Amino acid sequence: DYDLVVVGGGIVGAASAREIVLRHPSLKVAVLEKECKLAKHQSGHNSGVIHAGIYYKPGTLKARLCVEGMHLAYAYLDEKKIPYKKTGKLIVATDEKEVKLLKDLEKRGIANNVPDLRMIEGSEIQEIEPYCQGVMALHSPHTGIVDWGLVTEHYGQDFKQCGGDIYLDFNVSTETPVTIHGAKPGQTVRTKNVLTCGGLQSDLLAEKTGCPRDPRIVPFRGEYLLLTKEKQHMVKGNIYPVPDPRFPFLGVHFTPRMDGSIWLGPNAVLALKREGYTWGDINLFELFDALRYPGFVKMASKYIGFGLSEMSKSWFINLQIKALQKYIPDITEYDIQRGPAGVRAQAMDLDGNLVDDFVFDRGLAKRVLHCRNAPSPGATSSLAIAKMIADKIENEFSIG
Amino acid sequence: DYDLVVVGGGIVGAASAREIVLRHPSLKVAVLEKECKLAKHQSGHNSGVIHAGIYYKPGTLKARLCVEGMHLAYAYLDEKKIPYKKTGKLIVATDEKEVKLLKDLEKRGIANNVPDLRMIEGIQEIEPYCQGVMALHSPHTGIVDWGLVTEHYGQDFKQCGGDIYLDFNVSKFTETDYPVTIHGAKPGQTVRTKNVLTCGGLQSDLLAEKTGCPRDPRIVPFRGEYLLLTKEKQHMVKGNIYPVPDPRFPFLGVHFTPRMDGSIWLGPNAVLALKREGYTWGDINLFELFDALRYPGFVKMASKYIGFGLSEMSKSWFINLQIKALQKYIPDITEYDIQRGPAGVRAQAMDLDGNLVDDFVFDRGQGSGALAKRVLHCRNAPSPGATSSLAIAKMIADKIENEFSI
Amino acid sequence: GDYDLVVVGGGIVGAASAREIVLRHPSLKVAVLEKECKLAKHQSGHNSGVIHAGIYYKPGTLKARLCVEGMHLAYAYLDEKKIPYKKTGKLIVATDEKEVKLLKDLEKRGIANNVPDLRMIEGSEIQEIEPYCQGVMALHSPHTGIVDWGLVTEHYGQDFKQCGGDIYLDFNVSKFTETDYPVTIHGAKPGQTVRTKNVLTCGGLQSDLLAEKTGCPRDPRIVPFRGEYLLLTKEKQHMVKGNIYPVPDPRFPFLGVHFTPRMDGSIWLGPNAVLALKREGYTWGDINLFELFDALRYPGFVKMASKYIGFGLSEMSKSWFINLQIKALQKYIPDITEYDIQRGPAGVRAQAMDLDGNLVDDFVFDRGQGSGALAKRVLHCRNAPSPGATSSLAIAKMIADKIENEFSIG
Amino acid sequence: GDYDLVVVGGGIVGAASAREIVLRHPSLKVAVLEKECKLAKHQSGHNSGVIHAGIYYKPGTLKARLCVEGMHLAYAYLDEKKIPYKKTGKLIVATDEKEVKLLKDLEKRGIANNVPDLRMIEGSEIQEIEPYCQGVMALHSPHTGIVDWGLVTEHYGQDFKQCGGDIYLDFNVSKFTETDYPVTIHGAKPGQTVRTKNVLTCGGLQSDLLAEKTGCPRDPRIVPFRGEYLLLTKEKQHMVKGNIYPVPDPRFPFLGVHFTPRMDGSIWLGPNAVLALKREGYTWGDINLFELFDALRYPGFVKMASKYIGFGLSEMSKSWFINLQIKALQKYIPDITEYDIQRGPAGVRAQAMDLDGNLVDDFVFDRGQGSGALAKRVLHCRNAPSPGATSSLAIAKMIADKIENEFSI
Ligand SMILES: Cc1cc2nc3c(=O)[nH]c(=O)nc-3n(C[C@H](O)[C@H](O)[C@H](O)COP(=O)(O)OP(=O)(O)OC[C@H]3O[C@@H](n4cnc5c(N)ncnc54)[C@H](O)[C@@H]3O)c2cc1C
Ligand SMILES: Cc1cc2nc3c(=O)[nH]c(=O)nc-3n(C[C@H](O)[C@H](O)[C@H](O)COP(=O)(O)OP(=O)(O)OC[C@H]3O[C@@H](n4cnc5c(N)ncnc54)[C@H](O)[C@@H]3O)c2cc1C
Ligand SMILES: Cc1cc2nc3c(=O)[nH]c(=O)nc-3n(C[C@H](O)[C@H](O)[C@H](O)COP(=O)(O)OP(=O)(O)OC[C@H]3O[C@@H](n4cnc5c(N)ncnc54)[C@H](O)[C@@H]3O)c2cc1C
Ligand SMILES: Cc1cc2nc3c(=O)[nH]c(=O)nc-3n(C[C@H](O)[C@H](O)[C@H](O)COP(=O)(O)OP(=O)(O)OC[C@H]3O[C@@H](n4cnc5c(N)ncnc54)[C@H](O)[C@@H]3O)c2cc1C
Ligand SMILES: CCCCCCCCCCCCO[C@@H]1O[C@H](CO)[C@@H](O[C@H]2O[C@H](CO)[C@@H](O)[C@H](O)[C@H]2O)[C@H](O)[C@H]1O
Ligand SMILES: CCCCCCCCCCCCO[C@@H]1O[C@H](CO)[C@@H](O[C@H]2O[C@H](CO)[C@@H](O)[C@H](O)[C@H]2O)[C@H](O)[C@H]1O
Ligand SMILES: CCCCCCCCCCCCO[C@@H]1O[C@H](CO)[C@@H](O[C@H]2O[C@H](CO)[C@@H](O)[C@H](O)[C@H]2O)[C@H](O)[C@H]1O
Ligand SMILES: CCCCCCCCCCCCO[C@@H]1O[C@H](CO)[C@@H](O[C@H]2O[C@H](CO)[C@@H](O)[C@H](O)[C@H]2O)[C@H](O)[C@H]1O
Ligand SMILES: O=C(O)CCC(=O)C(=O)O
Ligand SMILES: O=C(O)CCC(=O)C(=O)O
Ligand SMILES: O=C(O)CCC(=O)C(=O)O
Ligand SMILES: O=C(O)CCC(=O)C(=O)O
Repeated sequence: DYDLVVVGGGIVGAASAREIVLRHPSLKVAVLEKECKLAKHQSGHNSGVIHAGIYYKPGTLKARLCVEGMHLAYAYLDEKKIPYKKTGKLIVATDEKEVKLLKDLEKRGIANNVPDLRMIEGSEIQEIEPYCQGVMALHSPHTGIVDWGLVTEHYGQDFKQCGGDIYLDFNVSTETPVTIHGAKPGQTVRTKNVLTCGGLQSDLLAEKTGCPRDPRIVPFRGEYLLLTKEKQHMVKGNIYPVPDPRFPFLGVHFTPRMDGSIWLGPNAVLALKREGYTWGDINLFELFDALRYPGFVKMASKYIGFGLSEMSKSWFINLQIKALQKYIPDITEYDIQRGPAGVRAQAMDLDGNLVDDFVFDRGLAKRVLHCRNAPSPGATSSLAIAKMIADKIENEFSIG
Repeated sequence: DYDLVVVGGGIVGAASAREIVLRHPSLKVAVLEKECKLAKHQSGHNSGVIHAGIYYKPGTLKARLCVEGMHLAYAYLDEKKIPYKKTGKLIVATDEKEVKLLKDLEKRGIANNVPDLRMIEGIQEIEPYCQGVMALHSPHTGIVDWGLVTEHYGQDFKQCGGDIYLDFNVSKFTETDYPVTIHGAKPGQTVRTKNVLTCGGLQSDLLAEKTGCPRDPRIVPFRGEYLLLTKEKQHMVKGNIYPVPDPRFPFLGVHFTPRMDGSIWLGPNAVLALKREGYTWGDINLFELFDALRYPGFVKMASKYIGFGLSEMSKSWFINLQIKALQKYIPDITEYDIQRGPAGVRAQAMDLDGNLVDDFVFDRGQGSGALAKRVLHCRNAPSPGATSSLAIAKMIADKIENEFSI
Repeated sequence: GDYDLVVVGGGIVGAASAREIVLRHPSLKVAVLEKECKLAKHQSGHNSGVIHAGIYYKPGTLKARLCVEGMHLAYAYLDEKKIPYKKTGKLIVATDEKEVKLLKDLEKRGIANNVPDLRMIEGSEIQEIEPYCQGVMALHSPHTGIVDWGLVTEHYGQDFKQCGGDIYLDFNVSKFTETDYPVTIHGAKPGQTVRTKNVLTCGGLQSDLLAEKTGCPRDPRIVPFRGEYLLLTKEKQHMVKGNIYPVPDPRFPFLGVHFTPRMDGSIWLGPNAVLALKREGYTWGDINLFELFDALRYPGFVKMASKYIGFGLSEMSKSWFINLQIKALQKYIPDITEYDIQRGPAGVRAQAMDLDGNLVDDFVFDRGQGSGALAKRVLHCRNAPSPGATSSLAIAKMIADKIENEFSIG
Repeated sequence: GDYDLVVVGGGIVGAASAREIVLRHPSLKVAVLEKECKLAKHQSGHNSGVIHAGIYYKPGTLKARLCVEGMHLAYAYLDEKKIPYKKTGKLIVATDEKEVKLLKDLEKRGIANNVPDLRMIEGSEIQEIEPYCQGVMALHSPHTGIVDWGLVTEHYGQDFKQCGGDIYLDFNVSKFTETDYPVTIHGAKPGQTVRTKNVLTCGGLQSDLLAEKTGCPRDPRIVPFRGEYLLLTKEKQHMVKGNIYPVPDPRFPFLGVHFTPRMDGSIWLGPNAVLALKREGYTWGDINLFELFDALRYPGFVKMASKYIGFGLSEMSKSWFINLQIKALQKYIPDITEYDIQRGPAGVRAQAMDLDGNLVDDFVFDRGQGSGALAKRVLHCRNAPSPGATSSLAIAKMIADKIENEFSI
């Protein structure tokens, strides 16, 4: 029926499908998404921050797309007149031990070409955020916030305007040259090749492939806390902490929203379910397969204490606010409301390392391909990652 | 925006909305559904059998709606030309004890006048691969895609001017000629209307508490797992083969029915689900788990029928036990001929005394406010809601006309 | 250097085994190690205390011969040592026609095993023996009785000590090491040491765990089956005069929840067959996670659960809600209710299971592989045929015969 | 009728209290009821075996005065009875500058508590006492010794029996009833009974459960904390000559995992502070649903967990994966790897907790609320100040003073 299929209606699957039709406006392309609308998971439950690229090492690949995709974003945001707001980000350090890591963030940032990286300290901290403390802080006024779920549906609007079709409520679940079946009998779409970009199910899409199970996706939920509208003037822009460089998580941070709300998060607690957006939502066969994975216990043998304290502050938010008072001490417990959350698609190898790079796997064979992982931030680098994915398309599939 | 809104895109929520607009084309009616499509839960995960009424006591409203629903169904299926197959229904009895419970069903079935029962003894001509000692021949029974006819209910509802709101998860009722306002999960998605009706099925109790209705009764999920008979032995079952069920429970037991595509599926069973929408065994929700266990009526029913609940659970853990039970009817089926298939969840209502509620349950908030008196909740409907959909719709329409003055 | 033979186990099996071996060989220096404070602290001290006559067992096997011979040896032992006992009758009652056909099989097995002296009593003559019990047909056995089997174990140790034997209490055997006496036994306490030539273990609930400390395989495995009891209050103690047993399923060694009087006049209801979540799990709450991750990971557990999990869940369900247990007992005594019962103490069965899932009921002797010192000289009795209390003296003669053959004792 | 006063509890506190009450009153028929088979089979028999000098305790308090006097009273008792002991000397190391400020606060407290020959040393002088141990600064208490408190507990019992006292072993107290001897104590066995006039219970892990039998409130409830130890191999035992303690968090009574030699020459690593899912839960898998459901339904449990859940989870994490435990130990002696240790025995702490969630470290005497014979003649010592073993002789004299005023003896 078609010539190319992109399984997954996320910001990665939409930007990759939008990029490949502007390349060649000749192929009949389709997008398969199991939910009603696009950006219903990771790209719909993110912090909304347009990252600049500070934590990443110079000369890396992750820092290449992050600085590029951020520039490609602001270009696409003005092209489509997408509402955005350049708020700026202050990476505040409390102890001197965080300052030593904060200077490593500045040294790694000057080489990634981040616009207007300034290291402030002292009374110059409150001139940008008047309610935040700290000893030293790193300023990046080029960072902004935007509705990434709104940019994702704008990617599909462009994709649909170029002869593309977005098959929604299509939950994939066969050579006829390939035919993709679904949950409803009779729901089948035939095409030449297929590219799968599932979020927390990219590992399960490998089984249809014939790919090896690894790297398995480990769900890490990121809970957000809503600050009451009474005292939201206390947060003007992004207020990030200095995280542990051993983990890709950046820590619970103060970030404004487009509607004026101030969400505090996200955290990094292990989810008992792939799509486990709530604590009580537990799937037995989805964690027994996650805990029997050889790479989990390896990482658990070294980082269990860091995961337990994330869940301890999640069970008792009085401990969470106590840590947040290091930055804004004028925040009480009666000002906090438990809001929604998102779950990360954390890839992991059998050695216990959270996968950092691109992961493309193929078994059906050769005709399929699974972007099982992409460098983060996937939302900021979306258009940049969409190019690198599109350049892996014409090679294996022989396109154009 | 509208004058009446039916919360729930199930088969009884779409049939009630279809009936209320055909009776009153002067009314702007809307339908709010949280899923993407209509009939996504109970109406889309059922055995598909067009029941005729046998297990139901004569003179009961439950027995009257099923005999009225089956004639309205075949008439509606012929009106829209929806594919259906009228298969036989043999209620086979094995032991002599099942016979004493069975000849009650015949006299109970003929009393409600179902055309046309025939007591058989000595079954290889309606079902050659089946066994037993005595059964009932119900040729008027049939299979159907209840999920497909539910979309036809919504198609008729949209043809007459009604709007179907999909991906609309009712989260909050508020006060605003349209006093009540319904809120969705997405910010900004709101609908103002005059009066509200909720047919949330599995969330009928949860939706009722948002208006002011008590926790009584509560919806207790009972999963109905199905086993798919392999393609090499689909010829062993021609029509529906039902067992002789225990009258103390509304469940009809694991039975043999073909689907519209010719596939023979074995089920469903009756097992407590640890989640309202727990279609799989691993998927459990703690707050919904403890909501069912902390209910006063749960421990009361468990104090008298836990052996039967653990009976179905043990047969679900080890399917070889389920095979030994199904071999009483067709002994030519082994563990190598079945596979794990899909399932459905029953929206079983339970009172504070542990009794599974069966009759109609309409409830509204206490007082004379806006959210009260204007929002009526249908917390339960007599089974089978799929077959009796058109008959229940006429019953619900009369309740809406009486409660909301139309 | 200490003893010639050491018996690890203070129960009725190990005590009778040590008593029998010293009576046959007065020159032997034999010792007994018990991990608890006193003899008969577990199975032998938490039982129904009924002296079985040997009805349920098939004719021709050894268990049928051991129970009847052990019962005769018991009454002569109780009369010799002046031990109190009441020869209360046993009445196996059937309530429906299905249990009648199976009770007829119990009559043929009882008359072939020569149990004195059964009679098939009709439903009209049931109250002539039990004026409150109902039923359609029953099987009477007037020569069974009740006795404090825990007290009989103390008498076995008293005879063992009066022949020169030593009983080491509070001695928890933990490891065997090589040393005239090349076997050294170590306790849990530092310095607890006993040198011996040959060891015989009757660990009961830990028979499999003791065997693995020598070189024996994990099979057979000891699966704990707790037997809970109920206390019928005094206000209705007169409704039961003797023993009222139900007609059990022949597929299981469990005899079912029965009415049994005690030596103090009490009436106990039980025991049931509840899977204990602990080797010594006498209560419903005490769980040992490691004893679960090994009892379920055993290849034979799921094989038995695949066929009889509904039977075990039935016993657990009637324990969670005793109103279901009351209705079952009302088939026999229909005028007791939930206000007349109290939860009492329980016992845990040392149920031996093979790799195929079948509950073993024969003699299982095991020793380490090879020709080492820990092997050959340490023989483990993994299982003894039930009832261990009634067949105690009979099993003791056969264990002593096995010890003489295995250890070359003059 | 039988005795004048009985002492429920075979531990070192119950034995020393019964020993003290009969030395001051030789005409008092006193008995001791112990549910186990031997004396000191729980806390008094599964401890670190250290004779504390009195460092971490606040000066001027009762807890600081009992340990200092009890240490001198014990050393005099051991020399009198010729009980073997070794003075190894404690050494508290600070690894970073954050712990050195806490270490100096321990110095000031130790000086005020009159700890003999306490000196503060640092990097150059620590290898002079412990060559294999690293660190920034150290607090050297050379008079801290080790002893077998289980052997000392039995020496208390033989002294209690020399003066006419009776020790009832395998006596599981299960029920108190009314009858010159008005109160009757019931055992777990039938007919196992004893009568007396007054009762003093030192149940340790069952301090509260014994008090509930005579009408006392549920508070304070005993919360079980397991103290796990690790056995260092005999090869590397020469690398630890004396006691090596870390700088503990002053917010908790726990002293942390420490290096400690024993009488037989073994070097044990511990104890830790993991929450036991069973009151007598000496192993990881030993749980009890009844003893746990009531442990969670206690109002103070959620409060204490609401503020210190991470400290307890970190201890459990270092016990689940011992590679994290040896890493924390390599901050002191880095030559010890995972191949040098193996899981050993453990002990359970009878930690008392109030309704607000604070770990009570003071005396808690309780009696029945009514005015009957049970509610006025059974005094329950629901908690004793830490440490119980070192302060054994000092606590016994004040417990004897309490029962002398409570019962007018
Ligand atoms: C908590 C959180 C906060 C974040 N904050 C930021 C931030 O501030 N800035 C930033 O730049 N990035 C941020 N990110 C990163 C960014 O949001 C994600 O990395 C990005 O959305 C990844 O795109 P994706 O399409 O792979 O994920 P997804 O959005 O999950 O896309 C996958 C899609 O595949 C579909 N799918 C899955 N399985 C199937 C199937 N079987 N059949 C059909 N469809 C299927 C799903 O419905 C889904 O829509 C954040 C991520 C998280 C988790
Ligand atoms: C296993 C099984 C087999 C069956 N087999 C048969 C058979 O053979 N024959 C027969 O006649 N009957 C059968 N039935 C009965 C029949 O399927 C049901 O009784 C009937 O579908 C119930 O109608 P309903 O509209 O409540 O269903 P549902 O589809 O469950 O209606 C509930 C609807 O409300 C929606 N909703 C819930 N909460 C909200 C909210 N907050 N906002 C918006 N929408 C919401 C849900 O998404 C759902 O679409 C079977 C039932 C089961 C469980
Ligand atoms: C609930 C129940 C009811 C019963 N009712 C009856 C009845 O009515 N009539 C009848 O005839 N029979 C009855 N029996 C059977 C009888 O009670 C037992 O079969 C018999 O007691 C088994 O003897 P034993 O010594 O092997 O058991 P146990 O007494 O359990 O023997 C094990 C002993 O070894 C010790 N031990 C274990 N490991 C070690 C170690 N490492 N070191 C040292 N010591 C150790 C234990 O402390 C214990 O003392 C009943 C059994 C049960 C469980
Ligand atoms: C791991 C650990 C390490 C320690 N290390 C040290 C150290 O280095 N130095 C130091 O000075 N202190 C130390 N201590 C403290 C000291 O060991 C204890 O505080 C001390 O044993 C308390 O005395 P006790 O009698 O209450 O103890 P316990 O021995 O626990 O006293 C309770 C006694 O009462 C009995 N009992 C309970 N209920 C009943 C009943 N119903 N009927 C009859 N008897 C009953 C018990 O069997 C037990 O014998 C340590 C404690 C622990 C847990
Ligand atoms: C395998 C079983 C589960 C183990 C899982 C391992 C996951 C590891 C998660 C790493 C933690 C998440 O990321 C972690 O976030 C915390 C909390 O914001 C940051 O913490 C930092 O910022 C917070 C503010 O939020 C300050 O209060 C805090 O003092 C400071 O340390 C850490 O610097 C960062 O490392
Ligand atoms: C844990 C708490 C559980 C709460 C308990 C409430 C749930 C109780 C469920 C009982 C109802 C299940 O429904 C029950 O299905 C079984 C199995 O199909 C039927 O059983 C019948 O058919 C089966 C085959 O299908 C035959 O093997 C069987 O001999 C016959 O009785 C029963 O007649 C019916 O009563
Ligand atoms: C590891 C797998 C799970 C455990 C495996 C199964 C172990 C348990 C086997 C069944 C338990 C023992 O089974 C025992 O005998 C039968 C059932 O067989 C019952 O026997 C009797 O029960 C009651 C009387 O008390 C009567 O109403 C009943 O008709 C009759 O059968 C006993 O009450 C029961 O105690
Ligand atoms: C009821 C649920 C709530 C959980 C209950 C809370 C329990 C609190 C337990 C406190 C922790 C135990 O006590 C704690 O031991 C650790 C580890 O030895 C000590 O830690 C110290 O010593 C260790 C090694 O011994 C060093 O590696 C470490 O850097 C240093 O801080 C802490 O200083 C002490 O505070
Ligand atoms: O898990 C993370 O910290 C990465 C998500 C992110 O980019 C953010 O929230 O700012
Ligand atoms: O057994 C039930 O619960 C009713 C479902 C039904 O109607 C059927 O499967 O035929
Ligand atoms: O029923 C059992 O499991 C055997 C126990 C026994 O011998 C009895 O209670 O009589
Ligand atoms: O719990 C503790 O750490 C205190 C017990 C003690 O004195 C020790 O182990 O040194």
